Amino acid sequence: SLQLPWVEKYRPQVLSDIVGNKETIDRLQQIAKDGNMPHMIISGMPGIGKTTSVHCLAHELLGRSYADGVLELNASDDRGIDVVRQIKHFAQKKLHLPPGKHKIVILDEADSMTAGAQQALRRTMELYSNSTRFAFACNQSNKIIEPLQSRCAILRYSKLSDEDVLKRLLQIIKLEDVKYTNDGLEAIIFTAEGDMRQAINNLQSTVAGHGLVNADNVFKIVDSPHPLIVKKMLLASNLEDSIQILRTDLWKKGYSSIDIVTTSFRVTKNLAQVKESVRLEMIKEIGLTHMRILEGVGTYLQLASMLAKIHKLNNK
Amino acid sequence: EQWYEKFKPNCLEQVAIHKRKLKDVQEALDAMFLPNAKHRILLLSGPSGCSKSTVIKELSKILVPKYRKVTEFRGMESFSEFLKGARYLVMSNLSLILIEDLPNVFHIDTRRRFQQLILQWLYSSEPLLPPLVICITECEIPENDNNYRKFGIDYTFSAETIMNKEILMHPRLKRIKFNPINSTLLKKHLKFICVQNMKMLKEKNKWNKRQEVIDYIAQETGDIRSAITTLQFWATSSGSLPISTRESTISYFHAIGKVIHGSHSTNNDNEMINNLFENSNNLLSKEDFKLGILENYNTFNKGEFSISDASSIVDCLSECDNMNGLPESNEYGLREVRKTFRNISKQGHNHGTVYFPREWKVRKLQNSFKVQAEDWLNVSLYKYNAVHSFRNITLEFGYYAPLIRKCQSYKIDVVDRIGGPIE
Amino acid sequence: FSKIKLPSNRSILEKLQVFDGDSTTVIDGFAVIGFFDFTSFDKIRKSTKIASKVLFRMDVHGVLSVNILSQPGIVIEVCMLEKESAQTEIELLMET
Amino acid sequence: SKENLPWVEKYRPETLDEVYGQNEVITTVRKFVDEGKLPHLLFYGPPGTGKTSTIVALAREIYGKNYSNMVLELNASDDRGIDVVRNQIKDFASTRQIFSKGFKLIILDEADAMTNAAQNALRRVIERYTKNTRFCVLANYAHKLTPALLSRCTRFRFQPLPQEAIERRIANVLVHEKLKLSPNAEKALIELSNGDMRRVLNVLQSCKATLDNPDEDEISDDVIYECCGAPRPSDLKAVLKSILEDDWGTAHYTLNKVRSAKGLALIDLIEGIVKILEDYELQNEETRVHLLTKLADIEYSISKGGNDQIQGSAVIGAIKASFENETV
Amino acid sequence: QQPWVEKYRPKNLDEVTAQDHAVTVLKKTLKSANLPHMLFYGPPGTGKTSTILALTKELYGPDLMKSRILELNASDERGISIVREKVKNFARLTVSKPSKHDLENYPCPPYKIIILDEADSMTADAQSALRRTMETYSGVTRFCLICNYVTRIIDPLASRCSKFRFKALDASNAIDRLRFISEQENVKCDDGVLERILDISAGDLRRGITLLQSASKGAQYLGDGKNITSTQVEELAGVVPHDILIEIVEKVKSGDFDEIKKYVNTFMKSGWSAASVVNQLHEYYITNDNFDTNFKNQISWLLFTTDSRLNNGTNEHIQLLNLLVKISQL
Amino acid sequence: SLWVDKYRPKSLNALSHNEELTNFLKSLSDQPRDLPHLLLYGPNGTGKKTRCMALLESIFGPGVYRLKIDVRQFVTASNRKLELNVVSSPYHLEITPSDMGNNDRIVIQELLKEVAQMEQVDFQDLAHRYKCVIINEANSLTKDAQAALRRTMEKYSKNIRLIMVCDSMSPIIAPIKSRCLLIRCPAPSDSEISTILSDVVTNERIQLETKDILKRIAQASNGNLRVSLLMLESMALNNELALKSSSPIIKPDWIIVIHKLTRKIVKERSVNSLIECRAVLYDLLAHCIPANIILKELTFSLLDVETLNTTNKSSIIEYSSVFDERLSLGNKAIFHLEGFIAKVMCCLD
DNA sequence: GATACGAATCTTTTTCCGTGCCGT
DNA sequence: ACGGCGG
DNA sequence: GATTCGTATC
Ligand SMILES: Nc1ncnc2c1ncn2[C@@H]1O[C@H](COP(=O)(O)OP(=O)(O)OP(O)(O)=S)[C@@H](O)[C@H]1O
Ligand SMILES: Nc1ncnc2c1ncn2[C@@H]1O[C@H](COP(=O)(O)OP(=O)(O)OP(O)(O)=S)[C@@H](O)[C@H]1O
Ligand SMILES: Nc1ncnc2c1ncn2[C@@H]1O[C@H](COP(=O)(O)OP(=O)(O)OP(O)(O)=S)[C@@H](O)[C@H]1O
Ligand SMILES: Nc1ncnc2c1ncn2[C@@H]1O[C@H](COP(=O)(O)OP(=O)(O)OP(O)(O)=S)[C@@H](O)[C@H]1O
Ligand SMILES: Nc1ncnc2c1ncn2[C@@H]1O[C@H](COP(=O)(O)OP(=O)(O)O)[C@@H](O)[C@H]1O
Ligand SMILES: [Mg+2]
Ligand SMILES: [Mg+2]
Ligand SMILES: [Mg+2]
Ligand SMILES: [Mg+2]
Repeated sequence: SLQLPWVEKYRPQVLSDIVGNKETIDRLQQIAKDGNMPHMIISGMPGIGKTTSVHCLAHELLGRSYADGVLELNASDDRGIDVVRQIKHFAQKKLHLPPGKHKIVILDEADSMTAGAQQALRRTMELYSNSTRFAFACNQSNKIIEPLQSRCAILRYSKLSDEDVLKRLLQIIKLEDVKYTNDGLEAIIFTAEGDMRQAINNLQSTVAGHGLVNADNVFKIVDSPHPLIVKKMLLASNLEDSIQILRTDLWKKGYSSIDIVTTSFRVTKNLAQVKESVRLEMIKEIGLTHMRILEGVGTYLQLASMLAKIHKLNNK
Repeated sequence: EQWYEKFKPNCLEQVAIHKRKLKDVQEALDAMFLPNAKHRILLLSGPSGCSKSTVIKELSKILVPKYRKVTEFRGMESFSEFLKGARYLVMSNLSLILIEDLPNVFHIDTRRRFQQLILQWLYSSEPLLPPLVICITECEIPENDNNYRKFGIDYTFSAETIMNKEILMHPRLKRIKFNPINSTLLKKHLKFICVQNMKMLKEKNKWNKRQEVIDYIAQETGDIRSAITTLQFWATSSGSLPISTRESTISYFHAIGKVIHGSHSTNNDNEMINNLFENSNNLLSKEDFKLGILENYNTFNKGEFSISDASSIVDCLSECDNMNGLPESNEYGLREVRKTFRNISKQGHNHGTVYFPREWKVRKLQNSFKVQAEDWLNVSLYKYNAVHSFRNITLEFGYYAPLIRKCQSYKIDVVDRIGGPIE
Repeated sequence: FSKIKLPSNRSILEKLQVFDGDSTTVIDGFAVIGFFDFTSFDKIRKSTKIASKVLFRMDVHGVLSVNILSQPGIVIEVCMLEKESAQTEIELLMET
Repeated sequence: SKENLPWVEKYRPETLDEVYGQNEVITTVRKFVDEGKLPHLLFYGPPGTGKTSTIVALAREIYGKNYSNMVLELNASDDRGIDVVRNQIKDFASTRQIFSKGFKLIILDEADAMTNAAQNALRRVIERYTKNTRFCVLANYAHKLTPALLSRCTRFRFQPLPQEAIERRIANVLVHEKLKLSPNAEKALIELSNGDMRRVLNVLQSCKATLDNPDEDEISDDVIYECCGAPRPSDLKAVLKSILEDDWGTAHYTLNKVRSAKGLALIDLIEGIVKILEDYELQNEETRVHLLTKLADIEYSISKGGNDQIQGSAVIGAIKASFENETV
Repeated sequence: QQPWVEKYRPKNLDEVTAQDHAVTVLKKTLKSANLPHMLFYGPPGTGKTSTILALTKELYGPDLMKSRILELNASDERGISIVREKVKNFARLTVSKPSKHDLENYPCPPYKIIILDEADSMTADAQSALRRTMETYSGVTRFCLICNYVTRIIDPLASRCSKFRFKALDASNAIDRLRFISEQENVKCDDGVLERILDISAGDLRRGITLLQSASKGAQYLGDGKNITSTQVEELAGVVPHDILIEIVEKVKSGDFDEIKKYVNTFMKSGWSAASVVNQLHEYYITNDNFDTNFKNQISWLLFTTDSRLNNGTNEHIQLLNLLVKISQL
Repeated sequence: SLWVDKYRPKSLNALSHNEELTNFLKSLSDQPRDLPHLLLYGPNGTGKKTRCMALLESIFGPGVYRLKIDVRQFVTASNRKLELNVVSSPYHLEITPSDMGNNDRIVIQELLKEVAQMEQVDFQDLAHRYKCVIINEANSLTKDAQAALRRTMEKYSKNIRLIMVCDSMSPIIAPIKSRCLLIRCPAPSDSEISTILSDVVTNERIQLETKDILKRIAQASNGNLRVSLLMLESMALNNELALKSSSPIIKPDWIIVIHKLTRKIVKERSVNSLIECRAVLYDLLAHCIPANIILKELTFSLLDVETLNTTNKSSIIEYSSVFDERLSLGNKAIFHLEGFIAKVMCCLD
């Protein structure tokens, strides 16, 4: 009842412990030292270090004034236009910072903010740009209005590679003196799919359940990403194997039919080595199956029929 | 401070604006500073960072001390009190009032108050008024948190939706739309900034490789402020940090043209479609887009393509219309349209011009027809104890009843085809 | 950072006694700090409006027990939980 | 008290011992409980697999008599909008746990019905007060949950219950109700359940009610098929054989007689025939495509109603058509 | 008085014909107190509402029903808000104290029943907001869901509700009830009648009793004291006469498109229903021995497609003409 | 008044175009106390509403034709104030829920439920005991107002009865049809329409020259009595109180527009022709003409062209069925109305 | 003198922001 | 006791 | 994104 989960127990506290985005992290460290941090928008996918890097930047920049300098607002807090009109008193506040240092307003999850709040944030960013700076962190940069993106320097975080995931996993393991093998860590990375948080959670679960991180123990409690099983099912040559996947690896494993249909839609959108006519025909068949599922017929026969139609439009 | 704040223009010649647009704005502004000037408002609309207000500030720093400051608003009736005191800025107080700050227009009540107060400004009987200028930035408003309102100002933040037709059409209101900064001006100015930072860029050893980024930036964004911010970020950097600039939204007709003809940037249909859905799903998820596709797929080759292709396109559109509002429906329809037009496309085609669907006109005419039929029904109910269903009014009486009620008059009642004639 | 200090006189503050988490050993020079959400703290305002004397008690587990007696009248017992949690700021503001 | 409750609620597990079928997840969560650290869990699986039971028994082995002051359970029956997340959950997480049993627990049952705004706001409540609280998310459809929420939650998949677990739990229910079940009846029950405990318990309750003398009277397969109204295996095989070999008139007569013998519906016959067809060794591979497409269309139409006599003839025609390309 | 459907409604569970697999279970519930959550699904007019009303009457009685029964149907709003407040509050209510008369005459189980009739029309969110309401308060409140299409009930809710399928009432299981109604309404009929009524009324006793009521009304009006013949019931139902069907099929055999077009044009003026003529064509074409296997295989799918299109609410002239043209070109 | 209303039969004995149906209606009205819910279905304009009013007169005596209009207002799920015309009679009620659109659910759940809840007992009360409500255009109920009627007219049938007039019973759900008695109203033969027109001209002065022109009216009306009388008055007004054999059979403007569309489709089959067809279809839809009727008339005008072979006509009817099904399960009609035309001229080429 | 470029035109019917009681 | 603090 | 008109410039 005293231990913290490894996700939060090993959250980086300095910019040097943030794997991945080598160039972006180096730039962030340079901003931390030089100062004069511009307005920034940090996008990317979950589990890459968009908030563990903005918090580390604010720490290493403000330092001792990290209590009167970092006004953190997120989706869990109310962020209406009225709040943006807490963000004005904080900007008007005068604090004696070291030369080159500015106050930071970390608006985590800025993609969920209302548009009135953003239209007022523009006013605050325009009138008080010389004293405070804004650090937007989001998952999709398009959700921030263009006038706000105009005043900010956009930094896009890419997916974390297998090497930057392996390096951090090795650090955490050496700190936690757990036992592993190469295949087990490879499986953990494979199931992570570019997610550091999911990799840490899977490693923690494997250590707790069994203790030794090998392929069998990892795969008996962590499942291989089902988008990849959907892709394997949709690229089968003959219908036997496709239906076989649909049954064994998707139906008897407990996945819902609607989940399979949605995953198939995304897989088809991102599928390669398939003609455009074939792709759009498969999209149409998947849409019809989605319609049938949403109307109530959530049966395995509908999915089997969808796979049969996909094979029929593939072979011709 | 920041390059977009330290290298700000000090004169109009440093302003990144086209010559013709500059001339139009200058002549309009000077005409608005005349004792009795036909135009009372100057509504500047355009994308973000198009020197919409930069040019206005420079121009009011010359025009104001010639016939007499910019007095910018600070955003329920607070704007009323502001404008209640924004009319005394008469001669000896002539200070071009700029309303770049828009009182919250996402709220129905104060949006209507904004519109109905600017109308009172337009119809004011005061003999002397200050030059009123409103800057509106056209920016598509992202997809909200399940907002089921899905109103007009919940899709696009544009002048048309903030103001009402009367406001935008008032004879005393002049509208000058603004265009994204052309690459010529962008390179010309991003190089002036570099000959002012050639010192650091030299010691950084990037002064040599400066025109490469000056051109890539000039080709990636029309936003001058975003261009300068990206230049500052690249110059102060050390390594090969990727050059990323802000992302702009395509237009409705731009999206239609991309679906029909394609894009030169990408010769891949799948990638282009996926990117259009990712960045623009606030328009590709509206039925008006499919109606536009149906209305404008005949503008390819001026309508000189096979009938089988047209039949396939319309059949697919009809099929996807019965797929509900599912995401797969649009992804199928647009993909099929693009495939069909890709196979038939060649060189030598003088493509036509696209147009907005006329469905709104049909709906307005339907409403007019309903209004016509209702009068007939109640007249009959009070003068002939006659109840007739609207279906029979639209199929039989709409044509026979007025013909008889007019011919009998030929020798209170309707004498013309209910809802106008069929053409 | 606003402060409302209750007086030390015996008519307003009849008795203040600080213990070492055992309600038996009284010590001086040490302060007990309670971080409470004012949404919950305002729930006793309507009860204090008719209160003659109010008794405040808190233990180390972070539970504040407001006892209100009215004039026989009605007895009101309010139990309030403490937040997770500025402490040094509190100490520095009240030493000042 | 607990003798007038439905068997689905009377036999709800109270400890992690009584949760069968899901072994790996139970072992892992028991080790997590003993080690004293519990991460943010996410339970996923088909309905009636034992997710709510598992989490509740875990929160009873983690708290005890204070399972009512340490656990905040919110489900679809309660409003869980943005205001609810911002106020009730936030105030439950911020407050202290009176030191009782370490961290507090928040169980979000049926989180797939939660709006995206609430799930997005819950992201910074999960990872801020993780030092005091642990969130558990129960859902049947993972596509309705934001990817960020899935990122910060440990995913445990509840598989459909295997045959062995169903057999063990059926034996428990039988002993506790003084009932006898034949092996064939048990086979039929475990097969009709489709990896569902609730269906098993409901069908067993109906079987007990069907028997004249609940004690001394056994539940044969005939009783199960009568109460649940499902076709016998022999009936499906006979209908299929008549369709495959006999002519149109004989096949139609046999189908009608089979359906009228026990009032069998058409959808259950379609499913039973579909399984046998799935097992077949087809050699043309267009037989399979035609079978699946036509029978899915027939099933959808049945789902919307219509002439129940046109649909049976449609089924016979679809089968004969598809099984004419086999000989091609 | 009242229509024979609202006059011969089963008052107890012994009057519910043709459904013993469920009525037996519900009767065994009377002695016990472990009534589960019930999901009644089946074809229209099969007796689900009558069965549940009879069970409620037998369990509680007229006095305790007003306090221990809540019925919600499609005639009242049942949105997410209503589900989350009104149904939840009624489930949370305490079981009212039965009177001495009630305890001495009726079993008075220690729970209440919430009857949600026409549950197929409820949205998925409203049905999802029911799961824990049923589960948490299962010991003080019971739920009954009535629907015609079980697919419109979400899987989580169908899992917690015991499934009782109500069989279609054909001439082999509802003949006794219709005979009883006839002998108790003094309706004279020929041999073969009261079976043709149940054949025309495919799995519906409500319509097989309304048809009998109309036939009796007409027979009493004519006033010759003669029995009711099969022809009269057929005509009243809306069944196409055999001669018109023979003419239709001869025109189809001819093949001419314009002849079929004009016969269908003159046939649609008679007002015949497309579903009835499609069904009669189905019977003729499938049960005949003058057609080959391939012809029947193709026509079964053709009739199926036409019926599916008709069930969607489409023009019957376009669908009937297309079906007949297709049958003419096979 | 119009000759359709001036000569409207106002009693059960005045009906003269179907005698088996009149005998059935008399049998129903002989004992009005156990009258079930009735659903009158048949071709448009055969006299279904006239037969219903005659039956209501026969059950409630004279008094049902004295109609007066009541303005009744509701509000949708949100704050959308709505209005519905309610023409009422001292013994019966008539509403048209289709006139309010997709929100007929609130109308059915409020107005009908309120009338069905009131017992009507007047000091220990067939006549002014139960109530008759006529649902005009029962086909246009959006699959949900029909769900709210299943219990309204089954539980409160003691004090209310329902008699709905619908042309065709395909869009009516099975539960609604199950609870009601189906009454079929066949279209009159050409001889009966000719006889009715002869009676009208005998009571009028149209000064017929031959009684083979009334037969032409009957044949051109396709069994529609209201249309037949409308043409009779039309010609008997445009051609004066005189109807020569050369007099022109007047047809509705939208019909001749559809015929012109058909001729254009047959003649020109090209993308620009398709755009002009779309323009004409938009013009037709601007007159609130239902799209299913447009498709039906276009299909049956295409099938009337003598220059098309059997294969072209079969393809046309198949496309018509497919696109009618699409139109039924759709939101925007223009897509399907355009797809049908495009396929038609892709097949004729 | 070629041409790249640029401007105009191609348009509209669940969650959150605003207006009775005490003092003189 | 009177003034101030739905779209 | 397409066409058409109109510059500006090399
Ligand atoms: N670059 C990184 N190096 C090491 N650990 C990382 C990195 N990025 C994330 N983590 C781990 O992920 C957890 C913190 O997650 P975050 O970085 O805040 O995720 P995120 O990028 O903000 O995604 P969202 O927007 O919150 S869904 C901790 O367990 C960190 O150890
Ligand atoms: N050469 C230049 N010409 C014009 N503006 C310049 C130039 N160099 C820097 N700038 C700055 O770029 C910014 C452009 O701002 P504006 O376009 O006037 O505002 P805007 O059009 O409203 O953009 P939005 O939509 O508000 S983000 C100003 O801060 C200018 O000072
Ligand atoms: N593994 C199991 N062992 C014993 N009984 C079980 C098991 N799983 C389910 N049950 C029974 O099935 C009932 C319903 O299962 P629950 O766990 O309450 O719901 P669930 O499995 O989470 O499915 P959903 O997603 O909530 S509809 C329980 O009350 C038990 O009686
Ligand atoms: N088994 C039965 N025995 C006797 N009468 C029956 C039986 N089933 C149906 N009926 C009669 O059918 C009529 C209506 O039955 P209900 O059960 O109320 O309708 P229903 O089964 O709910 O069909 P719905 O409401 O359209 S789903 C009544 O007149 C009943 O008397
Ligand atoms: N038996 C009849 N005798 C004379 N006219 C009739 C008869 N039946 C119908 N009509 C005429 O038909 C017209 C329209 O009938 P209507 O009630 O609209 O039929 P429907 O209800 O099927 O549309 C009426 O104005 C009426 O004069
Ligand atoms: Mg984050
Ligand atoms: Mg500006
Ligand atoms: Mg559960
Ligand atoms: Mg019912």
